[PDB]
Amino acid sequence: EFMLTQPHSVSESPEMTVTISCTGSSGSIADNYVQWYQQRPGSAPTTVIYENYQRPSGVPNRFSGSIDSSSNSASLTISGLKTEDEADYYCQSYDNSNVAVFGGGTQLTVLGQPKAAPSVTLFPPSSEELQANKATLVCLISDFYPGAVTVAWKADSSPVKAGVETTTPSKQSNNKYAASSYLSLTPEQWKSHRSYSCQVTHEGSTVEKTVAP
Amino acid sequence: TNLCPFHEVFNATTFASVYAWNRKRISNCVADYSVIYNFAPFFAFKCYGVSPTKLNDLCFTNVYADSFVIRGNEVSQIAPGQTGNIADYNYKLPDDFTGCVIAWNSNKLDSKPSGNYNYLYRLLRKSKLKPFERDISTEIYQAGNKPCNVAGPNCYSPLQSYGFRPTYGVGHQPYRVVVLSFEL
Amino acid sequence: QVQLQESGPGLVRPSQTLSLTCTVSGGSVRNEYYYWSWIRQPPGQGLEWIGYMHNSGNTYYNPSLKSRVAISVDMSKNQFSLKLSSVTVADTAVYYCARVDVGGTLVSTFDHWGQGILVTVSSASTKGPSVFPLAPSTAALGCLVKDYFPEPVTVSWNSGALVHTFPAVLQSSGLYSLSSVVTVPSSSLGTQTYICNVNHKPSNTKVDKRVE
Repeated sequence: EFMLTQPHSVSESPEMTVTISCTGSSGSIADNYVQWYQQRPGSAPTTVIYENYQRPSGVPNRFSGSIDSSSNSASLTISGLKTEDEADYYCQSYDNSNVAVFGGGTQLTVLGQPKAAPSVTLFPPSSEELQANKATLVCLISDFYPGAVTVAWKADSSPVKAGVETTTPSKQSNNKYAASSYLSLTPEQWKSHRSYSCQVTHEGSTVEKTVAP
Repeated sequence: TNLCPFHEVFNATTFASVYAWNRKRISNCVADYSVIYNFAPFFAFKCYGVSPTKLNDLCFTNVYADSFVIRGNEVSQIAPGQTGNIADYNYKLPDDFTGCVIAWNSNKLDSKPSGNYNYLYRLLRKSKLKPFERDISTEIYQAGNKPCNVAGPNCYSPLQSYGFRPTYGVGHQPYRVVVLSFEL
Repeated sequence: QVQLQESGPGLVRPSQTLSLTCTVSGGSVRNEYYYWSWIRQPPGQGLEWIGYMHNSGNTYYNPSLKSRVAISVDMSKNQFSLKLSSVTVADTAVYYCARVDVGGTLVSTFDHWGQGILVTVSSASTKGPSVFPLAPSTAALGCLVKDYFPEPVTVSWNSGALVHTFPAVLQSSGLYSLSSVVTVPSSSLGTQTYICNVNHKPSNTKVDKRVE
């Protein structure tokens, strides 16, 4: 059992410096090699750092890695960012049982316009649909620039995570980002509970919108 | 018939180190080379004495079966006429050796998550051994200017534990090597 | 340089097996110091290691995907394949094949990757969308497209006067979903020409809807 936990999202303006990290929850991080892979949306991963310090051929000098065994974590320091650096950076290492352990993934987004708070619109199950023994509560998130949000659902009192399908954030025509979260509900559960919500955890904020039968 | 106990060597599940290789004298048994095919995928099955195809058709008076685990790069030194740290201080074969050497990868069997330290090899020694002779002396090796007789300044033990872990490179992964020595 | 390419059926069914092949062009499966690995990635999630195998036969698998994966090598055509049995609807992902370096005294980076192949483990035929509208709560008008298997299903407005549409979402029911929404400047603007028309491309099963 060896894990690697990266930050869910990192963002800095151009010409700044980002430091994507990953902490080994178990095992150790100095006992094996730590590599870093860049995966742009729609392509295969690519090595940017191997042997914990070295860059493969063709990789620019803007990238640099490091390892701190006192805190049991790794890092990927990138300076002088540009528009072609925004991609998913993975922290990959190994367990002593010979198991390739990849990180959860850090979506780096180089800022190009000011930040925006996610506007939300809750939609009722459309009772016409409730007559067909289906509710399908849908939340539509939009108007947020950092294309990395974490939707949080809430029942009458409990948080709803079981039976949820969340889309990958896409881009609208206003150059911002949007996303959705479809909760598989039925009129039975819609009638048993009396309150719902869809809060959009974002960069230092959370916008919650409610809806009632 | 009464085939030879080759299963006791290739499938022992407890291998001896290279400085204490388990010498087994094969005699009074028919050399059934069929089990050698199944006990390994033949990584470094290379003969120097006779051809493998005519192994079952020959006749021998005395046959030896050795076994030891070494790193990947040290297998090429088990051929007759090599020089290194295993072919000099742990194992030796004559220039006119007539036999075969069987080596295969056992990274999944001799590598522990916390390190398999049960495999040690003699790194440094004064002189080199003789073919088919052992050296189980645990006396510390002298390398300093004055006779030390603890491991003081420039005085170290001749053995050294193998770096065997499942994540090690295949060059440093455990390779179980077997030698079928024949005498005419 | 060395390059890899995945190949196989882009659509599987539950209780079946997923078989993909990775032909090594520019290298050699016979080459040691290298592990041949398969990597998985669900849509919208992170990379997941399935396992690798040495050309000598040392197979190392993911402790979670054990007893369900099987990677083998073929020295004849320089190819190694993946066999993932007992597939469920949750195994829909983009599958990658890569090789790792095992020469530098330790197992090391995945130096060469493939290109990615998408498989959709579903248990449905060419069904049709069960559209249900969405009442506005500035308000938004949504027409939820739900329970459709085929991928290319578009949502038009006014047959040319299109607003934003959301990509598909595969769920446990084995059917995709979709939502296309707009924004109305006023509340009394619900009975206007905001007409939502969808279809089913494999059968041209056009479906109209207007949120009155």
